[PDB]
Amino acid sequence: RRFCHYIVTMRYFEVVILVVIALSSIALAAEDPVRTDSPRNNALKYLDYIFTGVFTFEMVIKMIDLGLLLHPGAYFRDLW
Ligand SMILES: CC(C)CCC[C@@H](C)[C@H]1CC[C@H]2[C@@H]3CC=C4C[C@@H](OC(=O)CCC(=O)O)CC[C@]4(C)[C@H]3CC[C@]12C
Repeated sequence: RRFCHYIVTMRYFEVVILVVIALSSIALAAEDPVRTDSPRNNALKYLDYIFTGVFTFEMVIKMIDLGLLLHPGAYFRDLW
Protein backbone atom coordinates (compact mmCIF):
# COMPACT_ATOMS: atom_id res chain seq x y z
CA ARG A 1 0.00 0.00 0.00
CA ARG A 2 3.06 2.23 0.24
CA PHE A 3 3.08 2.69 -3.54
CA CYS A 4 -0.54 3.81 -3.23
CA HIS A 5 0.53 6.26 -0.52
CA TYR A 6 3.27 7.54 -2.83
CA ILE A 7 0.84 8.04 -5.71
CA VAL A 8 -1.84 9.71 -3.57
CA THR A 9 0.52 12.51 -2.53
CA MET A 10 1.08 13.36 -6.22
CA ARG A 11 -2.56 13.27 -7.43
CA TYR A 12 -2.97 17.06 -7.18
CA PHE A 13 -2.79 16.55 -3.43
CA GLU A 14 -0.73 19.63 -2.56
CA VAL A 15 -3.39 21.93 -4.02
CA VAL A 16 -6.11 20.26 -1.95
CA ILE A 17 -3.94 20.58 1.16
CA LEU A 18 -3.39 24.28 0.44
CA VAL A 19 -7.13 24.85 -0.05
CA VAL A 20 -7.85 23.13 3.26
CA ILE A 21 -5.17 25.27 4.96
CA ALA A 22 -6.63 28.49 3.57
CA LEU A 23 -10.24 27.63 4.42
CA SER A 24 -9.30 26.63 7.96
CA SER A 25 -7.36 29.88 8.40
CA ILE A 26 -10.46 31.81 7.33
CA ALA A 27 -12.47 29.69 9.78
CA LEU A 28 -10.06 30.65 12.57
CA ALA A 29 -10.39 34.32 11.58
CA ALA A 30 -14.20 34.03 11.75
CA GLU A 31 -14.62 32.94 15.38
CA ASP A 32 -16.32 35.06 18.02
CA PRO A 33 -14.09 35.47 21.10
CA VAL A 34 -16.80 36.93 23.34
CA ARG A 35 -19.84 34.82 22.36
CA THR A 36 -18.63 31.33 23.22
CA ASP A 37 -22.03 29.69 22.57
CA SER A 38 -23.35 31.52 19.50
CA PRO A 39 -24.39 29.49 16.42
CA ARG A 40 -21.45 30.85 14.42
CA ASN A 41 -19.09 29.07 16.82
CA ASN A 42 -21.20 25.92 16.49
CA ALA A 43 -20.80 25.92 12.70
CA LEU A 44 -17.09 26.75 12.83
CA LYS A 45 -16.48 23.88 15.26
CA TYR A 46 -17.92 21.43 12.72
CA LEU A 47 -15.68 23.05 10.11
CA ASP A 48 -12.78 22.46 12.51
CA TYR A 49 -13.77 18.79 12.79
CA ILE A 50 -13.58 18.51 9.00
CA PHE A 51 -10.21 20.28 8.80
CA THR A 52 -8.78 18.18 11.64
CA GLY A 53 -9.91 15.03 9.86
CA VAL A 54 -8.29 16.08 6.59
CA PHE A 55 -5.05 17.11 8.30
CA THR A 56 -4.77 13.91 10.34
CA PHE A 57 -5.49 11.83 7.23
CA GLU A 58 -2.62 13.61 5.48
CA MET A 59 -0.38 13.14 8.52
CA VAL A 60 -1.11 9.40 8.65
CA ILE A 61 -0.38 9.10 4.92
CA LYS A 62 2.96 10.83 5.51
CA MET A 63 3.79 8.52 8.43
CA ILE A 64 3.03 5.42 6.36
CA ASP A 65 4.90 6.55 3.23
CA LEU A 66 8.01 8.12 4.74
CA GLY A 67 8.32 6.15 7.96
CA LEU A 68 9.09 7.32 11.47
CA LEU A 69 12.34 8.59 13.02
CA LEU A 70 14.08 5.22 12.49
CA HIS A 71 16.18 6.64 9.63
CA PRO A 72 17.00 9.99 8.00
CA GLY A 73 14.85 11.39 5.23
CA ALA A 74 11.68 10.31 7.03
CA TYR A 75 9.03 11.73 9.34
CA PHE A 76 10.31 13.71 12.35
CA ARG A 77 13.51 14.38 10.36
CA ASP A 78 12.14 17.87 9.68
CA LEU A 79 10.96 20.48 12.15
CA TRP A 80 8.07 21.09 9.74
C1 LIG B 1 -3.60 37.29 1.55
C2 LIG B 1 -4.38 36.75 2.76
C3 LIG B 1 -3.67 37.19 4.04
C4 LIG B 1 -5.82 37.32 2.74
C5 LIG B 1 -6.43 37.51 4.17
C6 LIG B 1 -7.98 37.65 4.15
C7 LIG B 1 -8.74 36.92 5.38
C8 LIG B 1 -7.68 36.14 6.20
C9 LIG B 1 -9.47 37.78 6.29
C10 LIG B 1 -9.48 39.27 5.83
C11 LIG B 1 -10.81 39.94 6.70
C12 LIG B 1 -11.61 38.63 7.29
C13 LIG B 1 -13.13 38.64 7.52
C14 LIG B 1 -13.44 39.74 8.68
C15 LIG B 1 -14.63 39.36 9.55
C16 LIG B 1 -15.84 38.49 8.76
C17 LIG B 1 -17.25 38.40 9.40
C18 LIG B 1 -17.50 37.06 10.08
O1 LIG B 1 -18.86 36.98 10.54
C19 LIG B 1 -19.90 37.63 9.81
O2 LIG B 1 -20.13 37.32 8.69
C20 LIG B 1 -20.75 38.73 10.47
C21 LIG B 1 -22.15 38.15 10.73
C22 LIG B 1 -22.24 37.51 12.12
O3 LIG B 1 -21.46 37.90 13.03
O4 LIG B 1 -23.07 36.60 12.35
C23 LIG B 1 -17.29 35.98 9.08
C24 LIG B 1 -15.86 35.97 8.55
C25 LIG B 1 -15.38 37.32 7.98
C26 LIG B 1 -15.89 37.45 6.55
C27 LIG B 1 -13.71 37.28 7.88
C28 LIG B 1 -13.25 36.22 6.89
C29 LIG B 1 -11.60 36.20 6.80
C30 LIG B 1 -11.08 37.45 6.40
C31 LIG B 1 -11.66 37.71 5.02
